[PDB]
Amino acid sequence: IPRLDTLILVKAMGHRKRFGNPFR
Amino acid sequence: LTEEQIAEFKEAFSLFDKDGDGTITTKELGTVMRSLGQNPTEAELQDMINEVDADGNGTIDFPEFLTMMARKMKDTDSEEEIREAFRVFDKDGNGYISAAELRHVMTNLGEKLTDEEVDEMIREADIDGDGQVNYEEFVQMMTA
Ligand SMILES: [Ca+2]
Ligand SMILES: [Ca+2]
Ligand SMILES: [Ca+2]
Ligand SMILES: [Ca+2]
Repeated sequence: IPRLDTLILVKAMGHRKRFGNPFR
Repeated sequence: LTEEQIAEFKEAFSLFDKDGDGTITTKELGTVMRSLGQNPTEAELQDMINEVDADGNGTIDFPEFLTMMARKMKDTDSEEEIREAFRVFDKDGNGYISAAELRHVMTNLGEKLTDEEVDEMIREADIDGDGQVNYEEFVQMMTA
């Protein structure tokens, strides 16, 4: 199973409309 | 710290905090997990809460949520982290992320993408132009 933070990481990518680390 | 950042974290938290009472419960987590195709057991869901539950009271509040994010921003690069992320998309697990899977995952995570946005997102990572994103292409986008 995935971690909660992994779900937030994926959401952020969707938010940026691009694959790849959405933070750094 | 910017206003747009806070707003983003607020909506991420809101996705899980269904009744808006300021806390995320194992029950609420379960709802979002199920909608994404996953099927965790109660023990697994409680385990997910416990790792982020700093004050150990049984639920996740905003500060704990924010702290989790800060820690996640430190390291998103392992292999297991990237593999974990890729596995969320690859619903059926055949090794590639299709436009249909990307759209489904993003919708249930509260992100509205236009058909055109879905295609472009896939295209940017599609290194071999086959119209999908395999692990390798996924990793290459993350690890850079
Ligand atoms: Ca709640
Ligand atoms: Ca707590
Ligand atoms: Ca697939
Ligand atoms: Ca490909």
